[PDB]
Amino acid sequence: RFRKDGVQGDTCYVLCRSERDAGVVLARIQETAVPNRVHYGQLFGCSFLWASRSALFLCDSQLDYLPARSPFQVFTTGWEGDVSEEEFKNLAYQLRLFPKAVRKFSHPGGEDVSSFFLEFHRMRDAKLTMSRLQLLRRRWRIGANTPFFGFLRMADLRFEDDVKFADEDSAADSDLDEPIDY
RNA sequence: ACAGUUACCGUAGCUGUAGAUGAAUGCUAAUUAUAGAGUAUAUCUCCUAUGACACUGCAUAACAUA
Repeated sequence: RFRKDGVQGDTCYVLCRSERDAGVVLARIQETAVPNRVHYGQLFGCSFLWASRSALFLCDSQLDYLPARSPFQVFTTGWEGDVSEEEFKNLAYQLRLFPKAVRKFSHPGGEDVSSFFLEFHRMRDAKLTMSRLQLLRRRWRIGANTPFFGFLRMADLRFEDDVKFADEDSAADSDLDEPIDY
């Protein structure tokens, strides 16, 4: 379970499963469910509608912390076919689709699935890419709930011998990179 | 801002004259080719057209490396 700024239990709860088969089965029936809220006076409390959906992932590796700090708009893609090169294989087939990525990276591990990274110049290009992928997913009949793509992010860290944490910084100006257009 | 209303004196009430030109009309002028601001101005009757051909995008997997 996560936590808010005031060390309060955040409503964001995360679960896991031993196997992979049951993963899909969890995010198909937990929609609009009202088990209970609180057990006081031997009776149930207020209602609450359940909503389960895959919208977040976690990764821990020794070759991911450094690469994910240089670019400002970094993408993540996975669920690819048999083992592939970057310059010779990933670039060439990219032309067919509409990725429009400045650079790319790899993700070893020795599994039967690859995951190549993407880079963008402006926030608008990144945003537009998201839509493209989403649309394509439907066409292919892959699955709504099936992880296909995501947005990479750097988790907040708190070091020592510091008067103020980075997350609690009020003078930060890391919002100008996201222009607003309407 | 000033004169007039029996050829005596207080009130009261009238004509001409100022500016603002956000209507209409009469006479006379189309006279080099550097001519302007605002609801772009109101009521009622008959008939015709609109309504599937409206802007943009194939980056809507295109024109695709000796």
